[PDB]
Amino acid sequence: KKIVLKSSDGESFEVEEAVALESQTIAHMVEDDCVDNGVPLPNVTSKILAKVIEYCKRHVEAAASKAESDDDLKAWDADFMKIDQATLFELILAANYLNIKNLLDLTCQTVADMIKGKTPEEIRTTFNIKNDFTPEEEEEVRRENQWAFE
Amino acid sequence: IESRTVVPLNTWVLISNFKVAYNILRRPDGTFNRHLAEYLDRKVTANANPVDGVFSFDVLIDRRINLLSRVYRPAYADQEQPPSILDLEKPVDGDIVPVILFFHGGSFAHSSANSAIYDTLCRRLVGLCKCVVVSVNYRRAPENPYPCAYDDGWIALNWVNSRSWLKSKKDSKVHIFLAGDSSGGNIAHNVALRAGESGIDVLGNILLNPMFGGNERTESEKSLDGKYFVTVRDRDWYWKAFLPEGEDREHPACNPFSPRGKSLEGVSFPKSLVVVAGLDLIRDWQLAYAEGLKKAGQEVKLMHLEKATVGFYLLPNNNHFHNVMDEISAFVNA
Amino acid sequence: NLDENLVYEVLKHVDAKTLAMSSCVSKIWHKTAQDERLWELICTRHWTNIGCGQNQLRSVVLALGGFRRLHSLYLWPLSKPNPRARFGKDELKLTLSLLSIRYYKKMSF
Amino acid sequence: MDDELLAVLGYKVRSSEMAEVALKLEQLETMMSNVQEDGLSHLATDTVHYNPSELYSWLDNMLSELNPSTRSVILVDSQENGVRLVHALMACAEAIQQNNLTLAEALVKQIGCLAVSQAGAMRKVATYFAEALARRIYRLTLQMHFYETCPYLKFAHFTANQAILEAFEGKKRVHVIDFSMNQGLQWPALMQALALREGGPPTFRLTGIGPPAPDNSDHLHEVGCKLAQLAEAIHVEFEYRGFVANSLADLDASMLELRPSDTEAVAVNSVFELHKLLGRPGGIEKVLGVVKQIKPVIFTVVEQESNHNGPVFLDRFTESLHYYSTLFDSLEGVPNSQDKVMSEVYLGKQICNLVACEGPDRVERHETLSQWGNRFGSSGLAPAHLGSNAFKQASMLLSVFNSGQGYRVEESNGCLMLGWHTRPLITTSAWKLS
Ligand SMILES: C=C1C[C@]23C[C@@]1(O)CC[C@H]2[C@@]12C=C[C@H](O)[C@@](C)(C(=O)O1)[C@H]2[C@@H]3C(=O)O
Repeated sequence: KKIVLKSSDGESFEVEEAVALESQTIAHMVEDDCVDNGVPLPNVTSKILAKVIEYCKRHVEAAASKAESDDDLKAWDADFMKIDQATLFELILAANYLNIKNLLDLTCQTVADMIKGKTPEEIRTTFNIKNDFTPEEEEEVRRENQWAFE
Repeated sequence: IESRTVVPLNTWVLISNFKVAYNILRRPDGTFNRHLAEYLDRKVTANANPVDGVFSFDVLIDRRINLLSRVYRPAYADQEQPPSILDLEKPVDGDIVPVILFFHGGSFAHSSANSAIYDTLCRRLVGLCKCVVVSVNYRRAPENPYPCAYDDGWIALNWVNSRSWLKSKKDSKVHIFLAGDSSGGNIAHNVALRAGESGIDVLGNILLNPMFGGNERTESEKSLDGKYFVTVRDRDWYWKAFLPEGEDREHPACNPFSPRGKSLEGVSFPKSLVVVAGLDLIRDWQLAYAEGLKKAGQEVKLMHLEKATVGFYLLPNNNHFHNVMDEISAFVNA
Repeated sequence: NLDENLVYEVLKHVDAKTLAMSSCVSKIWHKTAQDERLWELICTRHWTNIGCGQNQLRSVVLALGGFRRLHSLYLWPLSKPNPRARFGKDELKLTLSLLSIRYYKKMSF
Repeated sequence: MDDELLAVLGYKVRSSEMAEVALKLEQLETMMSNVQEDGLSHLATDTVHYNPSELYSWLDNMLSELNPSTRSVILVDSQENGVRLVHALMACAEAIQQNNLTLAEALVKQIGCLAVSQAGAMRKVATYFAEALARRIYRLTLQMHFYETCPYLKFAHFTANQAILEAFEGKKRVHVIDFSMNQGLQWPALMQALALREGGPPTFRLTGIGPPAPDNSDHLHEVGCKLAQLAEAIHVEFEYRGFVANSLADLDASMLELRPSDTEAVAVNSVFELHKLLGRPGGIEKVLGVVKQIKPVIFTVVEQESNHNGPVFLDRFTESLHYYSTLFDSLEGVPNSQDKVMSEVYLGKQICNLVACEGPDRVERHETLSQWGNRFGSSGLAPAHLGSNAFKQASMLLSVFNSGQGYRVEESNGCLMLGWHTRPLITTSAWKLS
């Protein structure tokens, strides 16, 4: 079976039914019907939906073949994480809005890995964020964590 | 079955129990079970009161690295009462008094200076050789690898040489002999090498079943593997847990006669007594070590015991014990 | 412009020392850092074959103080020499004994 | 009898069981070679061993599980004019034992004059000793700080909980009798351990006995209330009872309201308090007899390994001097603080009382393992072999402060000793009804 997904912009993507059932939310809406006419998405960009669909596609295909391998999968995942910052951000929001656990773990692991071995003056530089602590609060939190600075 | 025919029953049971204990304390990853080892270990305490002509006491020679030294000496003839704390370090009486600085065995991993198996050996050494004996408690890999043992030996040697109550009438100098067994043989050899080009003069060395090795499997490892309470798996684990990660057995601390090691010819080295048990797994290396000395131009008397194994100097119920003791007594009191 | 839930999802998979360092970057991250689930997971990382429930133990530890004070008071110095070492049952017994004794020390009559 | 060679070596093997031991060793070896690394990991961390000197029993246990005097002296390096001080102290003791007062007074003065330039621990030991001899010539919070500055009480308390816990597994009602409540800093850990157990946290009853309040207050009530509140905060049944008494000779078996032995288990605890009874003629014996009448499952004793109950005063002086000098030497590395000063003052007071109070007033009369064991063996008490677990716990304890250095636990004959390297200082053990 083929499912038509409609992005917010208006691009249409043809997907394998199986691939669609990888999303438990889409599967749940499909059992509840009212989805045979089309499954629209309110907040989802066509480019990010396309990237997630390629990910689920490849994964599903690999899984089916094996049932009928892990190194190739790992290589593909490492090759699909060669993007910048803001694209990973749009991908995490999309993964949350659609609930695809495996992609969420991969993206959270990549963000965790980049912020590995970083200090308070480094993470701030990477994300350009505002430290909003008062001097007293900052010294108190630093003192609570002083064991980590040795 | 073969092991029950070459040694008595008590030595067999002792060595077998040690072998089992250190089997169950080994770990493939490389870590060592320290707490259970210290539990299963049997230690003793110093006793200032004379016991068959031998008292003893602990000396905290170094405090930064908890380097302790247990000193033994003969009981005092002119003192009927037990020596007091003040009298413990009184200068010795006699023209020449030897001082044996002893290092115990245990493949840099087992036992300690206050262990009973070595306390008894030091007491017997004092009794038969009639001289002072200082037992050094060096640090033990794998928690503290190379080169902390040679440093501890060197510091203890400096402390022994720097004393005043341990001296000689004829030359106002200390007559120091370095001795060791198993791993202590290697430590004694390295500290003697260091002293050779430092100023301290050493009289001699007493290497007992020294622990040397290399990469190329000799011809006594294959056949003897797992026959006399000694295997090769352990021979690799102990060398791996001692040398620095990312190093082979051709390191100089493992094989002095290596292409990277400095030649012994042209440098000062003292006389030495190499005792080699024929039935030990490491019989081709110890003998090779003696030959390296022989071609290096240094004096060495080889004592090949054709029917001895490891641990032949822990119980007095054999014939090799008396022999070795007599040779050391004639080599120290010469 | 990150939210709260996603910060927790990201930080679920970070190591102890890095999470402690990250606790001092900003307010939202500081607030996310004390959620006892993260420290519970970091403390029960190597606890194989404990012998009691993970809920009962959780109740007791929350009664006595928490997990941030159990891994940054006794577990840390005890693991300072050898980092790569799994914590058995003895580590749990010792650390909880010290934590309960400290709670008694701070207790008021 | 026992093999001479093995005995001096450090092992207890009968001469009629050598062959048996050998055979067991061979079987154990083959079995260990048959199994893989898992077998060894199992014996490394899971199993426990009791009394390794007994090769027979130890080997048997392993097989079944796999297939289901002496005076120690430590000369320190910090000594440049220490002989003059020790000599003077000995001279003072000798003059006190020879009846001469003027000599002793002059000697004391000289000691102070030579002790004013000494540094390190020698200054404190010599000053406190000189004060003690001055008191002798004239008649012819501290604990909390000490517990927070020394491992002695912490190690004793933890080893005691481990022993009682190992003697309370698989029971229901547990009663505990404590001969020294003090602050009740040992019971928290025991309560949690009895809570996070397998089978359910059983009912916990506690009866503590303490010395008469000197300020007419209520300390046992505060400890009981704190313990009950923490109990509830931990979810375990708990009954408290406090008692006030002078010594331990007045304690009776009826004045304790005991339940039938057939429906409960009783455990007796003592941490540095038994050596206070030796001064009354018949005391220790009476208390031992009442304890026997109580029929408990374990009796935990923690003591100081030193002979100070000797008749001759000179011997006492010498022994105490060296023991306290090594004790003071063991606290010179920690930085200047308040707990350290408080502990030093406490030690000083202890030393002064010892070298100034005689007769029954003197309560600091210690003994060694051998003596204590002989006293216990005359009444019908057998030893209780601690295991590797307690050893490991103590090890970790010492490793938490100052990167585990100086103090070292040594197991000997089924008892543990925490000592400064090779000098035993604290000896903990457990006994039971023979
Ligand atoms: C694993 C080892 C190491 C042994 C040989 C053994 O195969 C068995 C136990 C060790 C040992 C125990 C005490 C003695 O120091 C030694 C020389 C011995 O005879 O046996 C010790 C000897 C050694 O340290 O080389």
